[PDB]
Amino acid sequence: SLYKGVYELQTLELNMETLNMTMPLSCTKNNSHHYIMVGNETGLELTLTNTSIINHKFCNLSDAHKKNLYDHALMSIISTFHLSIPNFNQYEAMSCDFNGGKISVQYNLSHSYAGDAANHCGTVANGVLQTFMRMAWGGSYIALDSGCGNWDCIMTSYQYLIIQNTTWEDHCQFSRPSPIGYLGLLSQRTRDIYISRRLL
Amino acid sequence: SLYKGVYELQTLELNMETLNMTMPLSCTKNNSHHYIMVGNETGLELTLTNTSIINHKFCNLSDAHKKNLYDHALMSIISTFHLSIPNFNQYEAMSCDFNGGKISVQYNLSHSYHCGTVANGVLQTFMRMAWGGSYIALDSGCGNWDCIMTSYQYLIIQNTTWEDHCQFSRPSPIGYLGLLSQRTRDIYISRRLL
Amino acid sequence: SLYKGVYELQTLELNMETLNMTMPLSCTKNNSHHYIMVGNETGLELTLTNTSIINHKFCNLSDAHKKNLYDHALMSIISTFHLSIPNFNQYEAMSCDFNGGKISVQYNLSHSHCGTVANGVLQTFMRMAWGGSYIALDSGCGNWDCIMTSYQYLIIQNTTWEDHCQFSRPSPIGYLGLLSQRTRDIYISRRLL
Amino acid sequence: GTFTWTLSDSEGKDTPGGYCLTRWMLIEAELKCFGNTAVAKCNEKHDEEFCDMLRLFDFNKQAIQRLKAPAQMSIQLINKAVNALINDQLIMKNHLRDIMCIPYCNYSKYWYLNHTTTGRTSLPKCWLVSNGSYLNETHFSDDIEQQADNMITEMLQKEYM
Amino acid sequence: GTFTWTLSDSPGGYCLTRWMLIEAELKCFGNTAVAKCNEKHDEEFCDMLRLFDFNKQAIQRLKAPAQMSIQLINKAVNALINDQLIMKNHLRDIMCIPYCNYSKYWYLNHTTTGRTSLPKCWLVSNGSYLNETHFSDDIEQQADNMITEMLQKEYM
Amino acid sequence: GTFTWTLSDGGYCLTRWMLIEAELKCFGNTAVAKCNEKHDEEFCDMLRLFDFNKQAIQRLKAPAQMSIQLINKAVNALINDQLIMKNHLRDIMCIPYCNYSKYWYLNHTTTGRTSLPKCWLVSNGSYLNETHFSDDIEQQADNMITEMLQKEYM
Ligand SMILES: *[C@@H]1O[C@H](CO)[C@@H](O[C@@H]2O[C@H](CO)[C@@H](O[C@@H]3O[C@H](CO[C@H]4O[C@H](CO)[C@@H](O)[C@H](O)[C@@H]4O)[C@@H](O)[C@H](O[C@H]4O[C@H](CO)[C@@H](O)[C@H](O)[C@@H]4O[C@H]4O[C@H](CO)[C@@H](O)[C@H](O)[C@@H]4O)[C@@H]3O)[C@H](O)[C@H]2NC(C)=O)[C@H](O)[C@H]1NC(C)=O
Ligand SMILES: *[C@@H]1O[C@H](CO)[C@@H](O[C@@H]2O[C@H](CO)[C@@H](O[C@@H]3O[C@H](CO[C@H]4O[C@H](CO)[C@@H](O)[C@H](O)[C@@H]4O)[C@@H](O)[C@H](O[C@H]4O[C@H](CO)[C@@H](O)[C@H](O)[C@@H]4O[C@H]4O[C@H](CO)[C@@H](O)[C@H](O)[C@@H]4O)[C@@H]3O)[C@H](O)[C@H]2NC(C)=O)[C@H](O)[C@H]1NC(C)=O
Ligand SMILES: *[C@@H]1O[C@H](CO)[C@@H](O[C@@H]2O[C@H](CO)[C@@H](O[C@@H]3O[C@H](CO[C@H]4O[C@H](CO)[C@@H](O)[C@H](O)[C@@H]4O)[C@@H](O)[C@H](O[C@H]4O[C@H](CO)[C@@H](O)[C@H](O)[C@@H]4O[C@H]4O[C@H](CO)[C@@H](O)[C@H](O)[C@@H]4O)[C@@H]3O)[C@H](O)[C@H]2NC(C)=O)[C@H](O)[C@H]1NC(C)=O
Ligand SMILES: *[C@@H]1O[C@H](CO)[C@@H](O[C@@H]2O[C@H](CO)[C@@H](O[C@@H]3O[C@H](CO)[C@@H](O)[C@H](O)[C@@H]3O)[C@H](O)[C@H]2NC(C)=O)[C@H](O)[C@H]1NC(C)=O
Ligand SMILES: *[C@@H]1O[C@H](CO)[C@@H](O[C@@H]2O[C@H](CO)[C@@H](O[C@@H]3O[C@H](CO)[C@@H](O)[C@H](O)[C@@H]3O)[C@H](O)[C@H]2NC(C)=O)[C@H](O)[C@H]1NC(C)=O
Ligand SMILES: *[C@@H]1O[C@H](CO)[C@@H](O[C@@H]2O[C@H](CO)[C@@H](O[C@@H]3O[C@H](CO)[C@@H](O)[C@H](O)[C@@H]3O)[C@H](O)[C@H]2NC(C)=O)[C@H](O)[C@H]1NC(C)=O
Ligand SMILES: *[C@@H]1O[C@H](CO)[C@@H](O[C@@H]2O[C@H](CO)[C@@H](O[C@@H]3O[C@H](CO)[C@@H](O)[C@H](O)[C@@H]3O)[C@H](O)[C@H]2NC(C)=O)[C@H](O)[C@H]1NC(C)=O
Ligand SMILES: *[C@@H]1O[C@H](CO[C@@H]2O[C@@H](C)[C@@H](O)[C@@H](O)[C@@H]2O)[C@@H](O[C@@H]2O[C@H](CO)[C@@H](O)[C@H](O)[C@H]2NC(C)=O)[C@H](O)[C@H]1NC(C)=O
Ligand SMILES: *[C@@H]1O[C@H](CO)[C@@H](O[C@@H]2O[C@H](CO)[C@@H](O)[C@H](O)[C@H]2NC(C)=O)[C@H](O)[C@H]1NC(C)=O
Ligand SMILES: *[C@@H]1O[C@H](CO)[C@@H](O[C@@H]2O[C@H](CO)[C@@H](O)[C@H](O)[C@H]2NC(C)=O)[C@H](O)[C@H]1NC(C)=O
Ligand SMILES: *[C@@H]1O[C@H](CO)[C@@H](O[C@@H]2O[C@H](CO)[C@@H](O)[C@H](O)[C@H]2NC(C)=O)[C@H](O)[C@H]1NC(C)=O
Ligand SMILES: *[C@@H]1O[C@H](CO)[C@@H](O[C@@H]2O[C@H](CO)[C@@H](O)[C@H](O)[C@H]2NC(C)=O)[C@H](O)[C@H]1NC(C)=O
Ligand SMILES: *[C@@H]1O[C@H](CO)[C@@H](O[C@@H]2O[C@H](CO)[C@@H](O)[C@H](O)[C@H]2NC(C)=O)[C@H](O)[C@H]1NC(C)=O
Ligand SMILES: *[C@@H]1O[C@H](CO)[C@@H](O[C@@H]2O[C@H](CO)[C@@H](O)[C@H](O)[C@H]2NC(C)=O)[C@H](O)[C@H]1NC(C)=O
Ligand SMILES: *[C@@H]1O[C@H](CO)[C@@H](O)[C@H](O[C@@H]2O[C@@H](C)[C@@H](O)[C@@H](O)[C@@H]2O)[C@H]1NC(C)=O
Ligand SMILES: *[C@@H]1O[C@H](CO)[C@@H](O)[C@H](O)[C@H]1NC(C)=O
Ligand SMILES: *[C@@H]1O[C@H](CO)[C@@H](O)[C@H](O)[C@H]1NC(C)=O
Repeated sequence: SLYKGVYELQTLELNMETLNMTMPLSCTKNNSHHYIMVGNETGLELTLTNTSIINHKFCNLSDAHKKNLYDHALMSIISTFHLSIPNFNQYEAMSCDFNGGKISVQYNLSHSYAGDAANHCGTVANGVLQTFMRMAWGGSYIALDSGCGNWDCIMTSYQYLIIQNTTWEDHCQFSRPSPIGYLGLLSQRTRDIYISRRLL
Repeated sequence: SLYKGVYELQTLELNMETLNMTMPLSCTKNNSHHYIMVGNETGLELTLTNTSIINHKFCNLSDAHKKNLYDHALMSIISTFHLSIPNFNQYEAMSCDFNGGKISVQYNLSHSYHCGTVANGVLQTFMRMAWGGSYIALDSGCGNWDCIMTSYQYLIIQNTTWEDHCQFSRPSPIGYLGLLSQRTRDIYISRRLL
Repeated sequence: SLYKGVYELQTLELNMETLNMTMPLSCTKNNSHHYIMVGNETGLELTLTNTSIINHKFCNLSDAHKKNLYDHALMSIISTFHLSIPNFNQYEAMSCDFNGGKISVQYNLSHSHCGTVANGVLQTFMRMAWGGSYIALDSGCGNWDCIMTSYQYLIIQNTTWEDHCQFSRPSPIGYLGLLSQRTRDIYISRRLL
Repeated sequence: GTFTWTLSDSEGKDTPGGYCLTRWMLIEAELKCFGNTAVAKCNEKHDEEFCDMLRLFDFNKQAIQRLKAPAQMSIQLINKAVNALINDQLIMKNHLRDIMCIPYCNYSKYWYLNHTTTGRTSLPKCWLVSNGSYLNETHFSDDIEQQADNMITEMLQKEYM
Repeated sequence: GTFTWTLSDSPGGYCLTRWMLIEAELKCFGNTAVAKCNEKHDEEFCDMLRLFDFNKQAIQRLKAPAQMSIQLINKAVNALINDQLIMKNHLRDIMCIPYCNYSKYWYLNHTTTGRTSLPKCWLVSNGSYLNETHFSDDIEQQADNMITEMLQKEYM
Repeated sequence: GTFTWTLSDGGYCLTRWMLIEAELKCFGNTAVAKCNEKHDEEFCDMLRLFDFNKQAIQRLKAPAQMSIQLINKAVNALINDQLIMKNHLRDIMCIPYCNYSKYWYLNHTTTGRTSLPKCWLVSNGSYLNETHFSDDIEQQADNMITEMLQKEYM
């Protein structure tokens, strides 16, 4: 590929794994399982599924904070993800279990009255999925009913987004690892939230 | 005129009305009325008055959220407006009514009476949300920042239908887009876990 | 000192004191005491000590806000400092007293050692009183995540104007530097927020 | 941080590096096309009110052509996209000038110089306002003259090559 | 806002080591290309150089923590990258137009001088990379840019 | 976003009250103009804070109660907060850094032309010796010569 007989077109592919020690890296394994890795020890597994693991409406996030048994690196990631969901209002949609320091967060992306006109451009999923799409951006589009051309009415066939702590393993089968998803969300978090109290 | 013998001075006025499809546009009707429009269907009415509409001290937001009903584009505008008020602490000064999905927010400016007070903070945000011609709203109008004040007693924000009310000034996206940046910059700590 | 036979090296030192009317200026007195001055009347004293003052677990911010007896410029500074702590999850660590419009804020640094409260509080301190903040630490540089000091408490109180700068000159940089990162490293504490 | 959106390809006849404002984008006016030597400045400077507006108009134009519309309008897209399009500190500059009684840009009106034999134009500058109305031509004649000399300088440099 | 981080100097330019590339040993870039990263706010390649250079300095100069910490990278993000390039590529993906996913870059290399252009991102579309015949306009623009620069070098 | 404030007053002068143990100092347009394009000059960011303060005092009514609300809004138009972060990072990593105090510049011996001041760096509680950054001083001297020659060639 020698252009004009003078300029060779050459390529470069970056190994972003060398960045694991200072910043989280995310990748896609397949349509339902996506990952965020931290260093060479841990990270989060983000699964789009039809099976719940939490079957209650408690979270007790404030208890987790007092006890301080969780890995701070992972709680930081969860906080960035949650605050990057635009217009979150349906608080019952999220439930969690931090028992023992383990991290487990479940969003219910199920939409009530689905057969009421399109009725699919304001539900939580329309958000949670947008946030997800960014967190695992290198390959997340494969998991959506429509990967692109639709920003506001994004839907998937999966009913729950479950985010759980996972040990480090090489799961980057669909896409390379990249720090970009996480880094992008850091400037979006809290930018578009609703007020729940007169004094925030 | 003609500059350097070769250039004609020419002007543009931008029709910012075509931006309604993507972003809120705000304008001024007169001294008491200002508007924020969304698309070609709805928007908020910003009124400076000497009368109340709400005669209580409640603002159940956690029932507006649970029930949806309200227009999300408009709730986002209300949240942007409120969070940008600097040093808001007098929570009793604001009351609201979101029953049925309607939007109604009332700010009491008499509550806090001179300079550096709550009413002035509320107006400083007002003056930016409806910036394109907002000068009409003040007792002074310039040369003052923490001493911005009006003779009016209440700032009332309500949902309306689309109607062309841009009589004092043209519509522009700038007020809203400007306030999106200093969204949480002046919020006081009230809860240690925050 | 003449460079290239053409230029003289000259110096300039800025007097940041003239900025007092528009923005807070902070400086260092010694290892235990640092200050933030506001206008030409008041400011905050930031002291690293082994003596507690509050001796209880309450922090009545909601009461302070309702009463509104505090100087707003100083409440703004306290809020900027507090929200800048990277991983603050120990509500018990910070106690306060705003009675009468007085400002008294105390942070407990005793549980130190990596990724702890003292680390987050000291990192915020390091920026708020950046001019000379390092002199109060066990390790001046080369350690970001496991920062320690021998002092058990960081106490911030309202004070008066006086020339409290001995180790470093007044500077707006600490405060201004914190404003852009003021809310960037916060844990979620509510499902809806 | 810093805007990243670039303008879409405006017309198939106009220089590709330029940009056209169609009739629907202007008040009481026909199509106005700015050349590439004017428009290119929108990829370099962070202090041009006109360029920030071009990006908002161009963004809107693309968003309504490439994305599926919801039944009800949403502003979620602009709340995220705006940072890539405009300098919010330019808005703040004009805000501060207003409170301090300094003439400022309210973004509704712009002016430019247009060469009478070539059709070459400057990038439009904002027409400033003060005391409830627009400033007179005289009042900013210094800026008009400076732009006229800047245009001459650029043309002479091009002729020199 | 804007980036400020200065990349550690190579005597001029910048070079990536073997562990930084996918099986490509080492690649060094000339100072005239690297220097453009101090002026541009729109180059995905330059932002990656800053994240990697940061990672290296943090590892070599700071005492390792007992456990990995994210505080340092969060503080440094804006100093190192233009976050609006993440937003840009996000917008391009949702609007169905080719965009940079940051893993692959391309550049032109003059065969008699060994000088290269600053790398541009290889874009993707329907889950895969575009063709030299799809972004041929950018390849040709880079060739023209290099030609102008080579001529200026000969002049100076 | 990025800075936008325009210094109000060509060139720019720092009055006696703005300097430690010094009289009025003035820089010309060639050096001042650099503050409108570069994002990494500590001197230029301070130059904007001083100019802002001067205008805010002259043009706005001062409230009886002290307030810092104006700067909380104005700050991002005035300074690069990532320049502050850069010097913070250099400090924690044991790399010489700018604490925005002392600056240096080169001053031409027959014309009085000056460079934009660069920050004098500090490390381990003190200013670095001139020798230690003499390479940057030498580079600036060549940069000044280069600009002067270009003007002569123009
Ligand atoms: C930007 O956009 C581009 C464009 O799409 C995207 O590039 C693609 O990245 C993926 C992920 O790296 C590449 O996928 C690889 O494909 C090879 C070949 O696949 C064929 O053969 C396998 C054999 O099993 C078949 O199943 C498959 O269907 C094909 O026929 C695979 O071999 C790769 O898998 C190995 O590497 C993985 C990651 O390390 C391992 O998890 C996996 O287990 C495999 O490991 C093997 O080697 C190990 C030692 O190295 C050994 O220990 C193991 O036991 C095992 O033997 C992988 O699936 C895809 O080809 C790229 N496509 C293009 C066009 O380039 C970028 O990823 C995207 N960037 C970002 C940041 O999003
Ligand atoms: C930046 O800052 C500038 C300066 O402050 C500001 O400019 C001003 O903008 C407003 C808004 O467009 C301009 O106001 C218009 O003025 C015309 C003319 O008014 C004069 O002439 C009439 C002649 O009969 C007199 O009666 C009048 O007293 C004045 O002397 C008005 O006609 C406009 O009103 C019509 O349009 C409105 C909607 O925009 C309607 O709501 C209104 O009812 C009127 O509609 C009628 O006519 C329509 C046809 O045009 C018809 O379709 C309707 O059915 C109906 O019959 C309006 O008041 C003002 O003049 C500008 N000032 C200057 C100095 O130029 C910018 O707006 C500001 N920009 C931003 C973004 O902030
Ligand atoms: C960026 O980084 C640099 C390098 O670290 C840092 O520079 C240092 O700043 C400090 C603060 O200004 C300088 O400290 C001053 O030093 C003089 C001289 O000290 C010698 O002489 C005294 C004599 O008593 C000895 O005790 C001392 O050990 C030394 O031998 C002192 O005189 C200064 O103290 C007086 O002024 C202070 C206020 O400015 C008062 O608080 C203090 O009590 C003293 O006041 C008395 O004298 C005044 C004379 O005018 C009088 O008016 C008062 O009423 C009273 O009687 C002070 O300690 C230090 O020397 C600088 N170091 C170097 C290498 O230059 C920058 O500050 C830092 N900048 C930023 C923005 O971060
Ligand atoms: C992320 O998930 C893993 C599990 O997939 C967690 O690992 C282990 O969790 C158990 C929960 O009870 C810990 O408790 C007990 O530890 C003793 C240690 O001797 C063991 O004998 C018991 O059988 C039981 O496992 C266990 O310590 C913990 N493993 C390690 C190495 O600590 C992991 O803790 C979760 N992440 C976080 C941050 O908690
Ligand atoms: C809100 O903004 C939209 C544009 O973003 C405004 O609608 C646009 O109006 C123009 C002029 O009426 C339309 O142009 C012409 O439409 C005819 C239709 O038959 C077509 O044949 C012409 O070739 C030309 O396209 C434009 O299409 C239309 N945009 C859309 C999406 O339909 C709208 O009026 C604004 N609303 C308010 C209240 O101002
Ligand atoms: C908006 O805020 C103002 C000020 O907070 C409220 O007005 C205040 O109303 C109280 C009564 O609720 C007045 O005090 C008492 O009034 C009775 C009247 O008969 C008098 O007998 C008592 O001795 C006592 O003065 C108070 O003076 C008055 N303050 C002001 C500045 O007007 C107002 O009601 C609020 N309105 C809304 C809609 O929230
Ligand atoms: C806080 O900072 C202000 C500066 O922002 C300091 O006040 C300034 O003090 C100087 C010297 O006293 C005043 O200069 C005056 O100039 C006129 C020129 O005609 C001359 O006639 C006067 O005799 C005097 O030299 C300057 O105007 C004044 N600035 C302001 C805004 O009032 C103040 O001293 C600092 N306070 C503390 C505690 O450091
Ligand atoms: C809105 O009310 C103000 C203030 O009026 C007083 O306080 C009210 C709450 C109510 O109790 C009134 O009866 C009181 O008179 C009006 O502004 C005042 O107007 C008078 C002349 O009538 C003048 O002497 C005062 O100086 C004005 N005060 C201020 C702060 O400017 C205002 O005009 C009323 N607005 C409207 C639209 O009627
Ligand atoms: C959150 O706290 C609530 C407390 O109301 C827990 O709910 C009950 O707790 C008591 C005492 O621990 C138990 O005996 C009940 O059986 C619990 N009920 C249920 C339905 O769980 C709740 O379990 C806590 N949830 C989490 C995730 O910690
Ligand atoms: C907001 O919600 C609270 C709680 O439902 C309302 O307060 C109650 O109002 C009803 C109807 O008047 C009374 O029967 C109750 O006794 C009130 N107390 C509570 C806490 O239940 C409040 O009225 C609502 N907001 C409004 C419209 O004021
Ligand atoms: C503000 O919004 C409300 C809610 O959309 C509008 O009121 C609704 O009007 C429809 C008309 O068919 C009724 O069916 C609903 O029951 C009404 N709901 C409520 C809560 O009132 C209201 O009209 C809007 N305001 C204005 C000025 O139009
Ligand atoms: C600061 O925190 C330490 C530890 O949380 C507190 O010290 C404890 O005091 C109790 C008695 O009340 C003792 O039984 C513990 O053994 C002490 N622990 C440690 C580590 O010293 C200390 O009192 C707190 N300071 C203040 C002012 O509340
Ligand atoms: C504050 O008090 C603590 C004790 O509660 C001091 O900590 C240690 O005290 C022993 C006394 O034998 C010393 O040998 C240790 O070296 C001290 N540890 C450290 C880290 O200093 C602590 O020094 C006191 N702090 C101050 C500032 O006086
Ligand atoms: C810190 O602020 C408090 C509150 O303003 C100051 O104490 C007040 O002083 C006035 C006299 O100037 C008395 O009339 C008040 O009764 C005092 N109130 C309280 C709560 O004590 C206090 O002096 C300030 N601190 C310093 C060092 O000056
Ligand atoms: C998850 O379970 C629900 C039942 O609660 C199914 O209805 C979902 O499948 C849906 O219908 C099928 C026929 C197909 O169109 C699918 O795309 C729809 O989402 C089921 N989803 C999955 C992934 O199994
Ligand atoms: C315009 O200037 C005059 C000067 O007398 C003043 O009375 C009037 O209120 C000013 N108008 C505006 C809109 O500020
Ligand atoms: C997807 O495929 C279609 C096939 O016609 C093509 O036109 C389009 O450009 C491709 N790109 C994207 C991002 O969808």
